Amino acid sequence: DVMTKEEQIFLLHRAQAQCEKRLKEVLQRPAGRPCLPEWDHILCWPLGAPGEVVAVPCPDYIYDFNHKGHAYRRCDRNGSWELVPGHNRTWANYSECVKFL
Amino acid sequence: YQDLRRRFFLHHLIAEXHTAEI
Ligand SMILES: [Zn+2]
Repeated sequence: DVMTKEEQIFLLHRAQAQCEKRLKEVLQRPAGRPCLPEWDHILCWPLGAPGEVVAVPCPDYIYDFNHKGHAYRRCDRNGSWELVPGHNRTWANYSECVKFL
Repeated sequence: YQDLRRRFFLHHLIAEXHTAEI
């Protein structure tokens, strides 16, 4: 019954392909400059309104995550995802997802 | 060990991912 690493990787690949299709779709809508769907190797972040803190349920296809939790990004007021200054990284808080690992 | 293999892969994704405590 155990989920193998190989299945977990397949599920990530499936979520990544869905994210790509999602980005292409929302790019055909009327829009200003919302923060756009992005794949980070764990999650597909959804559209974000300028300024807002974006909460996503810890993904159900990650077998070991806390599914009652959320992960967080922030969309800046220019429509760019918030960064970690001085590091080559987008700001994201996955603490709730990993609290029991 | 299949549980460990899977979890240790997740460790790398989180380390490379969770950045709010940097
Ligand atoms: Zn390793």
